[PDB]
Parts: sequence; C-alpha cells; structure tokens
Amino acid sequence: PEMVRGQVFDVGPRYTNLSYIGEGAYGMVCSAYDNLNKVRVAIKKISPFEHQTYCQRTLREIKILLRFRHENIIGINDIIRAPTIEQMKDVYIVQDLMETDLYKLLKTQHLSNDHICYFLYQILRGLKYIHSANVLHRDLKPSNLLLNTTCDLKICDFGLARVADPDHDHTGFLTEYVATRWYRAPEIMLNSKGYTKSIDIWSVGCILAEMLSNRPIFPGKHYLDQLNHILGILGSPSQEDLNCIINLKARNYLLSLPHKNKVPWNRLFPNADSKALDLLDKMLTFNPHKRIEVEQALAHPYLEQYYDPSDEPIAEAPFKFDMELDDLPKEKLKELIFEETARFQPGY
Ligand SMILES: COCCN1CCc2[nH]c(-c3ccnc(NC4CCOCC4)n3)cc2C1=O
Repeated sequence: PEMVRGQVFDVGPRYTNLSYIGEGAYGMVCSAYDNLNKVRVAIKKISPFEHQTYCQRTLREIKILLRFRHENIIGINDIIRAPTIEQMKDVYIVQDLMETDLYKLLKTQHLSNDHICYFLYQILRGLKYIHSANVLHRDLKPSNLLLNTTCDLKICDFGLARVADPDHDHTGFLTEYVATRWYRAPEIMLNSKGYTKSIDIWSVGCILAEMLSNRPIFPGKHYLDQLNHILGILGSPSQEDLNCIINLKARNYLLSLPHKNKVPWNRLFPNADSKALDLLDKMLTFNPHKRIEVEQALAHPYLEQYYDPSDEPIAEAPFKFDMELDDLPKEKLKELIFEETARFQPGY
C-alpha cells in the first residue's frame, strides 16, 4: 500500500510508483505505472461513503463514464475496490494519463490562434457527444480539460454531471450552487438549477475567452460578485431577456441596476480572430434560450477547417431519465456503487 499526501492508495500490485496529480473535496488523483499494460495511468481515489451527496455524485460519475466512449472524453480503464461492501472504504477509478490540463497551460503559455481553434473544436466535439447522451457536464473549466504533447484534448471530471431536466430547471434568486464560480452562467444566480444544456455552453464561452487572453473573463471574487462581472461586460439585459425572468426577486434586482452598456469583444481581445469573437458572443449570450447550441457552435465559420458532422459522433445509448437518489441513504448508495463496479472485480 503506497502513500501519497497522507492518503492511502490501496491499488497494488498492478499499479505502483505513484505521484500526486490532482484533488477534489472527496477524492485524490495520482499517476501510477500499470504493470499489465506497461504504461503510466491516472488513478482517482474517491472516498464518498461518509456523505450522501458524495455517494450520489460517485454513482453518477461511474455510471456515465462506463457508458461513454469518445476520443475527447476521459474513459474508465479499470475500477478498484475491496471484494465486499464491508471492506469497501474507497473506490478507485483508473483512467488514461494526460500530460497536463488547460488551467496549467494558460498560466504559462500564450496559445496561437490555431491552438485555440483546435482545442475549442475538441471541447465542442466531446460536448456534442455528452449532450447527445442527454447528460450535462456542469463543471467545465480549464483544469477539467486535459491535454497531451500532440494537442489532443479530453474532458474529465463528471463528478457534478446530471441527466438534463429542462422542465424542472426553474428556481429562485440567489439559490445555492455547486459548480465553479468563474464559469457559472448568469441564470444560475437568477432562476436556474443548471438542468439545461445551455449551462455547459456558457462555461465553454468562458473557456474560449480565457484561451484568448490567459485571464478569466468574469473573475468574481465571491459568489455574489459573479453577476457583477458578467453584467459589467455584457451590459444591461434587454426588455425581452428580462420578460423571460418571471421570479420577481431576480427581475426587480436587474431592474434596480443603473444602465450598463456592452463592452465590445474587440476591445477586450484586440488581437483575436474576428470569427472567434463572433462565436464567443453567441456562447456568452445572457438569455439561455438565445444561447448557441453545441451543434451550431461546431458549424460556426471559426471551426470550418475541422467541422465534419460524420466525424463528430453521438452516444449510442443516451440516458432517458435521471436517477432519484436524493432520498436514498448513503448505505443504499454504497450498495449501488458496489454493484456498478462488480464487473471489474477478479472472480466475478
Ligand atoms: C478528485 O477528482 C476531482 C476531479 N478531477 C480533478 C482533476 C483531474 N485530473 C484527472 C486526470 C486524469 C488523467 N490524467 C491527468 N493528468 C494530469 C493533468 C494535470 O497535470 C498533471 C497530470 N489528470 C482527473 C481529474 C478529476 O477527475
């Protein structure tokens, strides 16, 4: 049993020579050597069993990744856990190892317009497959976009992913949210639970802006500050976009603000490709009903040298409904995680 940052990684003997590569609230990621396939891999230790919320998220992440197979999406190669429910303290997901992430890359490197175009194409190609499966990623950000030296990109971290539920998306003003602040769509703070595909498109728009300048476009200092940054650039929403906001607290908040004019994309990004800024504008649309969809984004003139719908696959088996796991206790969720991972066990 190897040890990384005071965390036991019970993955042997197949997986050895571990090294820290990432973290979350209830998990840790390591790189390791796979003695069977003779390659280095990424291993994610998930420790969710003490919290019901974490158990729901674990079962979703596993179920989703086991169904998905796409070049621009991190897959599951193996799942390690103890042979019995009693002995199962953690769950280890084995994934292909990637060299870096877009967050690490943007901290140090200027991207050429060809690199932005290629990385954006891959994000949208992977996102087309996810949305085609009736799934929402809900935490797209640069650290969840993995890269190698040949510029291949893979979307990772489906820990907050859900089946889309547009009929149950409505909520109140400033209602609590999980996903990362800077990549949060304005409707999250206003009237959305983030159960529609347009949530992911906003995050992609924030990522594109960030690839263009190496700086987050909307860097809210805290939860409440986020809408200030968005409206600071986009300007006051139109009468038509306000009439779509029917909860009075959110509407009246927006109506109380002094008029703010739109900051043109060409002033924020004076070196950017005019086609890239046109697509950015359509992704960073205030009204989610007017926001560009993934298949429209792929067909945008900015991506014309890559666009090929016959080479942009969709999911063979989309998820029909979400799982109703909210009332299920963490002990019952532990059982479903055990049953979902059974196929990877020796002597199965
Ligand atoms: C506790 O989990 C929370 C969510 N989450 C955190 C980030 C993350 N990274 C990887 C991963 C997979 C493959 N290859 C690499 N490679 C590294 C990229 C960065 O540079 C060093 C190598 N990372 C998976 C996850 C993940 O699911």
